[PDB]
Amino acid sequence: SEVAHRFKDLGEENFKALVLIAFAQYLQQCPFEDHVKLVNEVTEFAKTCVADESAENCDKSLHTLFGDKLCTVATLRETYGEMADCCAKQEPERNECFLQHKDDNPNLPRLVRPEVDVMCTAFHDNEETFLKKYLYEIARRHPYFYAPELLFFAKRYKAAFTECCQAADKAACLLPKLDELRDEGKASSAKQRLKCASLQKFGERAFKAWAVARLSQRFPKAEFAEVSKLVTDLTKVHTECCHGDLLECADDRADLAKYICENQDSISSKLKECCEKPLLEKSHCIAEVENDEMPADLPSLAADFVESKDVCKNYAEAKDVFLGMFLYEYARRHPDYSVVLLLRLAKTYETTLEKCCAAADPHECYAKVFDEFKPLVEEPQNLIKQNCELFEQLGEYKFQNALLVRYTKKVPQVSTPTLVEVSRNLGKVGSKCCKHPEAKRMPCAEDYLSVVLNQLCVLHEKTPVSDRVTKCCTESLVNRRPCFSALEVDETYVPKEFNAETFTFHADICTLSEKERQIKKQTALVELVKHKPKATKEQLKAVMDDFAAFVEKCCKADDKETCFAEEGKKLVAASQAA
Repeated sequence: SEVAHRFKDLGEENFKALVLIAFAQYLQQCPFEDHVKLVNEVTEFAKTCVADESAENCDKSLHTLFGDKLCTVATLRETYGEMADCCAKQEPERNECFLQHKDDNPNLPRLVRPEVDVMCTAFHDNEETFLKKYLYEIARRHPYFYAPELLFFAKRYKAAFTECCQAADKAACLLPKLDELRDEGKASSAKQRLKCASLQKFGERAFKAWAVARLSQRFPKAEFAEVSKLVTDLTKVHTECCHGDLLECADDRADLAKYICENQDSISSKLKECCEKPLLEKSHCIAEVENDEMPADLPSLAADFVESKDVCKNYAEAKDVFLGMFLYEYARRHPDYSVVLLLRLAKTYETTLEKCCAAADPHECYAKVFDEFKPLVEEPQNLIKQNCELFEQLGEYKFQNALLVRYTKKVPQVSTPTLVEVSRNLGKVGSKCCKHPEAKRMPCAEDYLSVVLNQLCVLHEKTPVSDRVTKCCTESLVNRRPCFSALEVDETYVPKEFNAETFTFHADICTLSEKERQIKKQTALVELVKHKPKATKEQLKAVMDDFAAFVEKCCKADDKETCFAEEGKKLVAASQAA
């Protein structure tokens, strides 16, 4: 009985919660009330199996058990159209179908929060319903959210209400908290989506190369054999979470945090503090801990990789143990390199041995490898330096606007909502990393730039619209940033004159947050470019500044919705002239 094992291993709470999460990630347009019943049924069942492994269907696989329950409510397509054919197939084809249908941008009501009183009352009335509704809303909206991490966020989301609702000034204790969570929740999600996309589009070898590089940078004192073992379990952990196997994903992540801690001294010295912490805090911690100190006396790489006369022999025997070895050794000595740079170096190195290990004499052509690593190394450093300086000058908001323009000219076919969401996120690179010494910059930035660009890749894949996007996205994971950076203004672009209907800001824009208000402005700016790309100098930066005044002004003219509309009527003409 697999459901019995898992239910035992995890405990009625986390079992029950990850079930809710798996269904919500599968049937996103499905009502909370419907999911609660299905989890209750799946649970009452699990229990019969814990009491008797030989009972009715206790020998069944989780996916089988799970889809029959989902299918009791999916084959009513007047509610969920497409999700009805998956229930016509059977395992393992049905799950494969379900996964294939996860939506990255569901067409769901923007979730808004009630006043603090509203929320704190509800919370006290029934914190379980209150907390179930949270897992659910976050789950259906982020279909690839690392299940285990979601249980952590839920722990913290609970302690905010428990604590802040007692407080004297609740609204003040609480508000900043929901904001940190909401923000770091999105970040976790973006990062997990990149791991799944590695696996699913590019393959397990791809993910492995990244985990090897990554961990090696984090545990430079660990041995290759050690690091390899961790990479093997890490991978398994994500495969499961990325394929819908969340109860098992969690169960194995729990075991890996344990192994890690148990072999603490052979892995890293910064771990001790994590290993004291409760289960969910320990795994999050370990997952995000800083890099250990590098070994005092480590040799020169060149000696075993490009000096030893047995490089080709050693390469050929087992190429994949050797190649990961190089990456390990190279990674651990350079925590100053973005992980995507490191992988670009291995890849070079590899194709370099393909060509040299067959030529007359190997020693003379690969003798130059680190020469070829050079330009690969400067380009990123020179881009971050260039994008960082601009940031200090413009400031976040205008740094994004500059990037909005830059990417909007690049990939003009892309949806505006998308160009806005991705560019705002790209613009947030300046604030996370420029505030680091020239050393820490590359890994913070480049890698971060990779988690965002994948966000674009997935959002555009849904409704493919621009070849170049698909090109840069599909061609190679490791080269996505360079691909997009090397792209230039699309001269193939066919503009859409000017819509009267979409440059009309309304008075209700004065009741929205200053964030949303910036999104309305930026949306229009994207639309400006989608009309006049040809000649867009500083003049654009100017045309935008009017609307800022236009909103600020008309938001306070004590008008009858007049000046807001009517100024727009005259100003839309002005902008057209530009």
